[PDB]
Formats: sequence, C-alpha cells, structure tokens
Amino acid sequence: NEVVTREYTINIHKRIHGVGFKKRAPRALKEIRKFAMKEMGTPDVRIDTRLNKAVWAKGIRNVPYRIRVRLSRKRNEDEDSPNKLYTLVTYVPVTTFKNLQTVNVD
Amino acid sequence: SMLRLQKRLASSVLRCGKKKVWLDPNETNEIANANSRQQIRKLIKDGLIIRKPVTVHSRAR
Amino acid sequence: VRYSLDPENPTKSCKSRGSNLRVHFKNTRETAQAIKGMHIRKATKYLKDVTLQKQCVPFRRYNGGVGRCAQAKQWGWTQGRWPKKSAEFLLHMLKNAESNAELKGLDVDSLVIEHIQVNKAPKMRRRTYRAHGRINPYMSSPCHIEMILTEKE
Amino acid sequence: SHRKFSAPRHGSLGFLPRKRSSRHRGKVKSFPKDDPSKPVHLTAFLGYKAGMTHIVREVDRPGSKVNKKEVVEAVTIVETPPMVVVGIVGYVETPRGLRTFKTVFAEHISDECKRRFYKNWHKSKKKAFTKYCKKWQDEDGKKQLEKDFSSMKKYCQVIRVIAHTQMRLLPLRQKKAHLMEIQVNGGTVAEKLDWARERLEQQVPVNQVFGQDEMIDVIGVTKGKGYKGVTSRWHTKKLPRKTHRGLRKVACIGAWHPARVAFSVARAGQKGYHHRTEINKKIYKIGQGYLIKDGKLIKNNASTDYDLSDKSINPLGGFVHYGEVTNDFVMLKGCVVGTKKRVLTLRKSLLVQTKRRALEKIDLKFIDTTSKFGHGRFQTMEEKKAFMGPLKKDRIA
RNA sequence: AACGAGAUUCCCACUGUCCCUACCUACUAUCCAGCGAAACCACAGCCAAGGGAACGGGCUUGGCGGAAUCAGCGGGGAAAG
RNA sequence: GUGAACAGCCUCUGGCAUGUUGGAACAAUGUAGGUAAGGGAAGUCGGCAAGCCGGAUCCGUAACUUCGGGAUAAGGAUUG
RNA sequence: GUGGAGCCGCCGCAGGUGCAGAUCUUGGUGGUAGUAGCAAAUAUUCAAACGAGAACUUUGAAGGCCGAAGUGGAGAAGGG
Ligand SMILES: [Mg+2]
Repeated sequence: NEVVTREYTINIHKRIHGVGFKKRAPRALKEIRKFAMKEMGTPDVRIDTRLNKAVWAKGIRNVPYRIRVRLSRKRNEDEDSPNKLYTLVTYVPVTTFKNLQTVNVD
Repeated sequence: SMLRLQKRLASSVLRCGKKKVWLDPNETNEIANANSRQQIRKLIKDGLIIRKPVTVHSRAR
Repeated sequence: VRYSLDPENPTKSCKSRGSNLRVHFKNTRETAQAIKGMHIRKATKYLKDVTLQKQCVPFRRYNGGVGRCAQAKQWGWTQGRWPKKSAEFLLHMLKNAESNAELKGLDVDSLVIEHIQVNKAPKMRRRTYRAHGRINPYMSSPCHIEMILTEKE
Repeated sequence: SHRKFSAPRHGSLGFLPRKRSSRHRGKVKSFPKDDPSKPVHLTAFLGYKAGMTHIVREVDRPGSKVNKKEVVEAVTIVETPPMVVVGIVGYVETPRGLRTFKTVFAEHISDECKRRFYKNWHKSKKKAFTKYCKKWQDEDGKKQLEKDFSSMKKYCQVIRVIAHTQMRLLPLRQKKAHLMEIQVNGGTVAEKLDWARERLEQQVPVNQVFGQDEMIDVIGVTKGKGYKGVTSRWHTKKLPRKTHRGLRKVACIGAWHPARVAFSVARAGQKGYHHRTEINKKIYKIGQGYLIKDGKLIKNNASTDYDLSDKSINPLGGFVHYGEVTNDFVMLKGCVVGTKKRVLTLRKSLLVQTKRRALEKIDLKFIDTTSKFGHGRFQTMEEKKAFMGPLKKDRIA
C-alpha cells in the first residue's frame, strides 16, 4: 500500500534482442511494462507521453540502448479496479548512464 | 463523443487542410456542442481551435 | 419451459436456461463438462482463470487438431484450450442462476451444478467466395445451454 | 530397378530411433569386466565439459614423418570435482538378468543429494531420509543394518557404488547433485564390499580412479539441434533448383509393392540430443586446482615444464558459456559429446589395447589460455599489459 | 549487309548450375483469442504367403493385435477431379 | 532536392492507417531477398536460373557491306 | 404414452397400387472439422474522452507511408 517512488536504469538493448525491425520499438514499451509490473508489482501501469517520445525518438528499428526512468506507485479513486495501486512510469533525461544506479527518491 | 463533423467543418472555414487543425484537446465536450459553421467560427475566436502552422521544409542546404 | 431431467427436489433447487445464443457449440460443450458437479464459487473462480489463461479447459470429445498445453495435466488429459467467449457466456449465465436463487430463497454457499447441457441451435448462415466463381457458406453454429443448480445439505 | 549407379546408405541404421533420449546424464550401458586378482578400484567418474583449447606437444612416434616434432592437438577439458560416495548397491544374477539385491546408504547424507530427490525443493518440507538416518543410531535398526551387509557379502556377485557430484564447487546455477551408480571391479566380493563401507560419505578424487595417458571413454548426450529436415538429419542430397514443392527433401521414399514406408528410409525429425558413446579418448593431464591460502592458493594450472608461468587453464576472460575453473580437471584429446556445462560420464575402456598409439607417453609443451571470446592474441593479463602499457584506465594516479 | 523476346555450336569474362552444402532475413507454416469452410465418403482401415475375375482391408493358414492424440510426411488406399 | 529526365530515391501542400483480424514463439518444409573458401558449366536435354557488364569524359574501334551501316564493335584510362 | 376430430371391418367395384439403388428429383443432416484457412502493395505507439464494454471509435502527441504519371484536388460513362 506504499506511495513510494524510485528511479531506475533500463537497458533496453539487452531486453530486446533478435526482435525484428518493425517490432523493435513496439516491444520496447511492452518490456518497460513487464519491468514495472515486475518491480512495482502492480498490473496497472501508466506511462506518460514524454517517455513514449523518448523511445520513439529514433524510429522503430533504432531503439536507444538505455533509458533512465522513475516509477511512482500511487493509488486510485472513483470506482477503481479491485486493484487500487498503479504506477506512473515517467521519464527523467540524463546525459550519461555511466556509474548510474537505482536510488530511492523523495 | 465523435468529433468528425467539427473536424470537417473547421478545415472548410479555416481554408486549410484537415491535417492542420486544432491543438488543445481539452475542451472536447465544449466544442462537441458546436454543430454549425456559425458556431464553429466562435470557437476560433475564443482560441479553442487553432491553425497548427506549416511543417518546415527548409531549402537551407 | 420444461428442461431435461427435472431435479429430485425442486424446493431446494434453482435453474437457468439460455437459448439461441451465439457461441461455438463445440467449445461451449467442453467448458461445461469441466464444471459439471462443481460448486458455484469454484466454478465462478475457475471460469475467470480460463479467460486469464491461468487454468485451462480440456477438449475431450471435439478435439480434432486441438494443440497441447501443460495446464491440461490437472485434468488427466493432454489437449486443452482457453475459450474466453465461451467462458463469458456461461459465466454471465452462472450469475443468472445465482440471481434466481436468492429470489427463490436459497443459500448460494452450497449450490453445486447438478445438470448442465449444451445442445445446438438453428445455424444462421452467411456466404463466402471461393475460386472459379463459387459460393460456400460460413454457417455459424450457436447453442442452447441450460443448467440446474442444487443446494447440498 | 538396379539403380544404375551404386551408392551406400545415408546414415547408420545402428543408431536408428533418432529420439530425444530419456536421460540427460549419460547411462553406462556396460561396465568393464572385474577380476578378483586385480586391485580394488572404481571404473567411471562424472565430469562437466567446460570448453576446448588446443595444445602443443612433442610427438614421439618412430617411423612416421612427424617424429620428434611439435604437434598441435585440439583438446577438451572437463572439470571434475571429487565425487562423494553415498550408497552401496549389490546385484545378484538371475537367469532373467541382473537384479538389485538391496541398497544401504550413508549415515548422514548431504544436502545437495537430497535436492535430487525432489522436483520442487522450495515447496517441500525436505523430509527425505529423516526416518532412515535414525536407524543408524537406534541400535535395533543398527544390528540389522550390519545384517544386510553380511547377506550382501554372501549372495550377490557384483556390487556397485552410489556417488554424486559436488555441485557447490561449480559456477553453474544448478545445485542438484547428479547421482550416479558405478561399479567396483576389484578383487573378491568381501574385499570389494569392505572397500565401500570404509568410505561412505567420504570424497573420492579423480586421480584415484583414472590415470595420466590412460585411455578412457566418453558417454554423453549430443548437441541438441531440434526438429530439422531431411538433408540435415541424414545428409541426403538436395534436389536441383527447378523442383516444384521443395528442394531439401528426399524424392523417392520407396517402391510400389512393399506398399509401406520402410524403416530404412530417411525422413525428417529430431536431430541431436542423442545418447552416444565415444571410444578411445586419451587423457593428457590430470590437473589439480586452486590450493591453500596459507601463502597463496596457487593458480599454476597449464604450466608445463617449458612454460614455467603463473598460468591457469581457465583462459583470459573465462570460458565462453561455462565459467571459471577452480577444481580438479581432466583434459582429453579431441571432440567430446555435448554442449558446454553438460554432464558426461567418463569411463574406463572395456577392451584392451596396446597398438603403439595408445600406451605411449606424452609430454605437453604448451597450453594456450588465450581468449576464446573472439580472436584472442594475449595469454596472461600481465603479458597483455606489459605489451600494452598504461592506458586511460587510471588517469588520476 | 542491317534487323530478330526466332532454332543452333563454340570461345572469353562471370558466377552455389555443380563438387557440397551452409548461414542470415522477411512473410507463412507452428501455438493462442475471435471467426470458420470444401473436396471426398458402401463399410472401413497392420502384414506375409495362398487360392481367386491370374496384384486382397476383409476370405484361408500364419505374423500378431491396447485408450486419446499433436507436427510432419508423400509408400499405399490399383486416392480424388 | 539529386539527375539528361514527367526515370528511381527523399521531403512539402493534401491525404492515409498497411489493405476482411490480433497476440506469443522463431522448428521442419516453403515463398521472396541475400552471401559464400578452393575450383568455374565438371550440373543439365540444353549456361535454365542467377551473376558479370552498365552512367559520363578522353582515347581507340575489326571482319563484312546494299557503302547507309556494323558501333555504346571489341579493347582501354579517368571519376571523391 | 402423446395427440385433438374424425375413422375402420366385411361383400363387390376402381386405380396416379407397395422401393434401397437409377453419377435418380426436391428437401434435410453428418463425418472430414473447431481442421484448411482469416499472409499481395514496409507500421505502428502512448495518454485521454465518450461508454455496460475499446488492439480497431474520436481527439492530442510521437513514429511512418502515398510523394505532384499520388493513397492529392475535380469530371464523362455507369450507379440511383
Ligand atoms: Mg547392458
């Protein structure tokens, strides 16, 4: 029932590999979802528009190899699903991924 | 909440294409009320429907 | 109307019927032979895991070409499948049977599914277009399904 | 009718049911003959193939055109941590074949043996042998436990040994012991059986079972290739380009009047993952791995009498798809059945041979531990950074 | 002579046409959710030898014969049109 | 825009949602697209199929002929 | 047992007088079979709104294609 928020590195280049040239960016978001439902553990995952653009910034067949995300477990309202937690997976841009590790943010 | 008619009438009265129309998607139920062209020219003036200007094709190089 | 095999004690039994509804006959027949004799709160929970593909439906009779899945080992079988349109039409009717039970003044904590049968409806047709100027039918095969629920005590 | 041009059979009918074999660990189909006069000894051993390198050795073979020169040979190395003997099985013979007489296991068995007896170790309560250990210590269960060795000694004629592998010593993610059952072919059965009660739950190294330049056999399960077509499963000739419906197929799969597809014809199915037994694989070296911490563990593998370096047989960068060898190992000339990280049972040969190619001594002069993860050209990291010099690696100090 | 999507033989260059095959890619095939035909069909379907309308799935004498099936396959059903 | 070009390829105005469905997997066999060491038609009824050659500039162009041709013959060099 | 308004025996009479086949006629239904298949022209993705319900609707953003002999903008014939 937490409301905590963490920020992660995902290398997409490892998690899509041998994926075709026209399925290469569309898989790259259903591997971000399978991360966030593994990590924050909830089936309800929302990502926002500024992270869709960051993966699709180089076409389908050229995925950026690695991205820096932050994940926000929150709760819902107004006759929600029988799960009441959801994650808003949103994007923090960075210039260099070297020595970057997953910190808990406040 | 079909907005096909308001999409069609706007490009007729803005003298543009259907492609270049309408940023600000928030006022949906307000502009879904307009079903005339006389109504649709009010939404232009109140700034809810814009022109969305022309894509760049620079002859610089 | 009148069903197949009136129950032995109609005071403490409930019933539903659905006629002429468009599913496939063969897949609905075999998701009903899975839940025969099964308690309602187990059947309502098992039918969710068919649509969520967590627990399958063994195809025992009409099994021509039906591929194999590992979830069919619980049923002692090899072949299995997860009909979700069929698992919703006789789950939307399994609510109707427990909707009729509380109008009859019956306890739903002990309702088991004694009798359930699926049999065919008249086939409604449309036509497809094959080589050399030929017509051949896409005949649809809907079904009449029909169920008795009984308290055990 | 009379093909006009004679060709031989494609494939051998001796290996016919090209089946996924029912075992991952290789079964010893037939153990070497045992005689009472010869000392008492084990006959097989479990190992895990790690990869291949090659070698440089001084050949010694009089008469050939190679004599007294250097030859490179392709060698595979198989990491074999020492086995632990756990149980003792006797076999009495019938006129219906051998039959298991009865088995006696060790007093306290290891934890990774017990992991072999479960398909779900996590959902378990680990209750195996909890009631069988108590009979070694309760005295009523103990004076009949010594009774079952005396009836073992009296009746059954061939006895074997249940041992397992120490999977704690390997870089694999497996941790289940591979539980084998191997035959002691020594003297008479009383000395053959007192030789196993003495060494229950005690380790048996590899150099005590095998020897240097002592030719053995490799038993394994082949490289599984999947469901592959006719011209790859049987190496049948492809059809010419013009062929309608298909190129890589066998054309005539039989005559008219036998009226049935014969067993002797080539067609598509599972290629690889089959049980095969190699014959006559020579051992080059029994190395021992990564000793004491008193001064240093000492890497010191692959350092022959001409090399004299602080090398170790694990190549520069670690073995591709295997890991980094810390144990006792066996190196074998030639290709060996299986992928890397695959169990394969080494075994003494049934047949006797002299043949002047077996029974010869070998002296290694070089083992390259160059990087296999590409075209390696250096061998030890000090030999690289002596040649390479300093880099941008420090850049502060 | 010129000109042939005309018939033919040889030579240079070129090459997986071949020696001798191998690997990669896309769409399938495969598995699933939904939707769903037609051809054909006496009954049906394991063999050998025999006799026979002279070449049997059935008959005779032998060999033998376990539920349900999935991917292929082209021997046969003297397969179908 | 490139270019000799209403060729091909890439964008703008203006359109569209991949052509009667999606999801997962990447086996055989295919259909289409490629590469190949050494040899170079030994394959085959047959060089079928595929591959070479290919633009332009400056050179240089045979037999034969109805004196028009052949002819971008052939063969060469250069290109940012 | 269903069913709900007509029907039968005997003596004579009269036929459009009795089916298993006709690659029979008309109608119905199976096995095959939940199988073949829903694969020509590169491609979709994120949020939101309406909704009982959204891979497919509308909208916003991103990514793409037709690329001026078009997947653009107007007509004749035809359709009504
Ligand atoms: Mg044997």
